[PDB]
Amino acid sequence: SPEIEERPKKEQVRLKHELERLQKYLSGFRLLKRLPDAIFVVDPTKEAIAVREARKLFIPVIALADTDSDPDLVDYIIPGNDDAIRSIQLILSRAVDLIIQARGGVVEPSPSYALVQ
Amino acid sequence: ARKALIEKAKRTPKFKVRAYTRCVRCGRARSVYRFFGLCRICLRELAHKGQLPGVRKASW
Amino acid sequence: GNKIHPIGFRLGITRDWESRWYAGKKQYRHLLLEDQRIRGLLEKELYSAGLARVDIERAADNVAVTVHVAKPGVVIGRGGERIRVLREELAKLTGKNVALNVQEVQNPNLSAPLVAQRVAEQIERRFAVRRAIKQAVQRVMESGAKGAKVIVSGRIGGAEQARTEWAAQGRVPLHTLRANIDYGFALARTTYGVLGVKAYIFLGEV
RNA sequence: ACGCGUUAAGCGCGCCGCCUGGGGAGUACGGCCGCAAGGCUGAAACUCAAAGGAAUUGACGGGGGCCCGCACAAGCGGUGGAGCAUGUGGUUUAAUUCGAAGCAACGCGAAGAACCUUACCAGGCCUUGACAUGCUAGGGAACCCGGGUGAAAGCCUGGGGUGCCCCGCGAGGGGAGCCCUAGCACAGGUGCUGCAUGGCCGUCGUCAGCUCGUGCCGUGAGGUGUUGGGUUAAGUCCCGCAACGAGCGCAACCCCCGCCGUUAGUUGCCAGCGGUUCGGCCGGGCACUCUAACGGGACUGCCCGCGAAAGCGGGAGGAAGGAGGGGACGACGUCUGGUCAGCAUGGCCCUUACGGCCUGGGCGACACACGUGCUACAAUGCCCACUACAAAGCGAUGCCACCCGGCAACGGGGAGCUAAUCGCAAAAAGGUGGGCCCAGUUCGGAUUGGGGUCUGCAACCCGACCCCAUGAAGCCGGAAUCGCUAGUAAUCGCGGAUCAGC
Ligand SMILES: [Mg+2]
Ligand SMILES: [Mg+2]
Ligand SMILES: [Mg+2]
Ligand SMILES: [Mg+2]
Ligand SMILES: [Mg+2]
Ligand SMILES: [Mg+2]
Ligand SMILES: [Mg+2]
Ligand SMILES: [Mg+2]
Ligand SMILES: [Mg+2]
Ligand SMILES: [Mg+2]
Ligand SMILES: [Mg+2]
Ligand SMILES: [Mg+2]
Ligand SMILES: [Mg+2]
Ligand SMILES: [Mg+2]
Ligand SMILES: [Mg+2]
Ligand SMILES: [Mg+2]
Ligand SMILES: [Mg+2]
Ligand SMILES: [Mg+2]
Ligand SMILES: [Mg+2]
Repeated sequence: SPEIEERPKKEQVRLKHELERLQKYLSGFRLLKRLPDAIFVVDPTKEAIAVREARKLFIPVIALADTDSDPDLVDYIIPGNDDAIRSIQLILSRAVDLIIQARGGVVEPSPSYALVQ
Repeated sequence: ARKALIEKAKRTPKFKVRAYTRCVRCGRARSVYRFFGLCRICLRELAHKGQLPGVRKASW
Repeated sequence: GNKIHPIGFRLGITRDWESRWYAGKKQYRHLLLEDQRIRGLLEKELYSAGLARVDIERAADNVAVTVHVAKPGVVIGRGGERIRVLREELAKLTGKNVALNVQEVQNPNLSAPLVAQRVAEQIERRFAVRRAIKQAVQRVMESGAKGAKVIVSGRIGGAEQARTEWAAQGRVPLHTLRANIDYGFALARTTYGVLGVKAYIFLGEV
């Protein structure tokens, strides 16, 4: 913008640091602009506040869950392993296969190996 | 008394030293700034409104 | 009992005077007394029109008197029948040649002293003291303001114990000099004593 | 509800004991038991509209933890003592007008009480009224000049006077202005109620707070956010967190002061050079100084250390760091705070008087008590003389240079200045010399006698100033107690507002 040059002194931090946090939490959340139709949760005990809200609103709850958690309040459960980067990976990815594969034209098994080890 | 008196103070009197000021609004004897004919009260009032030209909050 | 007048707080900036005439230290006194009995007469016989500011200028035996109103029609009369009567009434006290512009306040819900008057008017016609406030603010926010706030004093609804109703919306930052906050005050002489109406409208900035 | 929760206060079955508002009362009576102390069983009359339980928000604690502020400590100067000025309490008065009451009343409203002011008293007076708008009615209708009387107000008076509507009349009557008297609607009241009020103010407090929206938690009041960890002057920022945001606040946006630049030359100057009766005064020059407008400059931007971050300690550069220094600026609310006597205003009260006008006195009383102040009590001082330190404001019913008269206040004259130009204006402390020599003093300047000057109609009650005389208490102040953290305190003079003078 033209105002990357102007704005009072104490506002190219005040405003630009506000954008930092908004960037930090609302990176992926910036996309949906009506409630979703489902939620995929990794550890529903860790992520209990989220599940709560879903159910409250009758949004179904998919989850990779394990011995940690109460299954009864997961609608679609994948009994696995909320901890292993392997497990989260195997499942999270193949589920995103189906997601594109319901729309055609799948891609590779994904950039999904951090410095995996 | 403050009617018969707003009147009396305008009458030119025997002897000029019987004469005196009065807030031409708020009809009043004491603290009456002669540069305005205005009682300190009925004055702070105008001064605030903008009805006294060039007069301003002093701050130094 | 705290708090300065928001106009007076701003006169040098974000608000200029209701009288822009120089004088030496021996005219000022009289060019004021006149200046005032002017507004004393104008405001009194001109309530119907609804006057905000009564601006005034001078330049030696001529006077500007740029009266701002919501209803120009009412000061003029169909053609020019009243505006004549007024120019005529003025020079009988003002021994000088009284000029006289007239202005429309394009939106009267953003003129604070009009909003005050409005609410004060309602109160004298025993209206719902608390909803008047509520509505008035709304109206003002509705005509696109940045904030507003209205205050009425006490004996609300002829009650025995004085009280104080207020309501407000958006921002009304009374401490910011660069705000532009039209303020306004109306009386309200009722059967059971005076109430006091204050009104604040935030609009401005840099 | 707190909580319980396989050691139920959960879900069920069996059997026992017990409760049925509080006080009277575990009392009275009776019975049983007991050595006794007493125990068990256990009422009523009368009487209350509650008595209770758990939890909520506060507030409080001679509970806890964290932290601030001239809060105490550390200091320097004060008050309480004396004289005097001033405000107040009390008393006194014909009256000593009213208000203000711990902080947050008491050099407060009063930024100017001799008459004015003035709201108080005593006396002489006016009543449709000193002021606004109208009505009913005979009288005159614009107006001018005296006299009597009185302290003045007012009152009793004798003259000068005929303009304008109208022509309707060629002989002038009709309340057109205007002015009178007699009635009427009304004015007037600083009379009362700040506990009927507006407004404006004070105040906790410039304290770091007070809230809202939606979401979430609780049956609920409410809670969460606003708790927690770090940090700040700050609910300031940071990190976390069923919250996410926001508003009134904080800060910033505004004024003054520190450094520099631009624009500008009746104030600045040998800065440069020239003339100078050697006064920036003269031509000349804005360089400088200043004046006043507009910009720049500071950001934790830069370097070292700590920290997750905010930020913290230190360093450089810079006139100026980490809020550079002083203002302006006062959240939701609190105090039934303050003011009806500035004004405005609901109600109640006075209307030949609770209104008005005047002269005079009073607000200035003085056996006393208190607050705030001044001047002191001396040699780091007092007195006299000489001697540029410079720095905000006022001044044409004014500031008054300069001459002269007077010891002087002041009085005569008299130039300049609507004022960066001329005046008030001497700054004082300081500096240089001289005096005093530790004394109730050459300290101190109360009180008092006398002579004056000025403002003002007028200075007895009641002014300030000058001059002679007179020189009081006072030798640093009991218990108590006040301010101030830096250009501050301490000290020294200077100006203004109000205002004839004070
Ligand atoms: Mg006077
Ligand atoms: Mg348990
Ligand atoms: Mg009972
Ligand atoms: Mg309890
Ligand atoms: Mg409690
Ligand atoms: Mg101490
Ligand atoms: Mg004393
Ligand atoms: Mg009173
Ligand atoms: Mg009150
Ligand atoms: Mg009030
Ligand atoms: Mg009172
Ligand atoms: Mg609920
Ligand atoms: Mg904040
Ligand atoms: Mg804090
Ligand atoms: Mg601020
Ligand atoms: Mg009270
Ligand atoms: Mg008198
Ligand atoms: Mg007095
Ligand atoms: Mg001695």
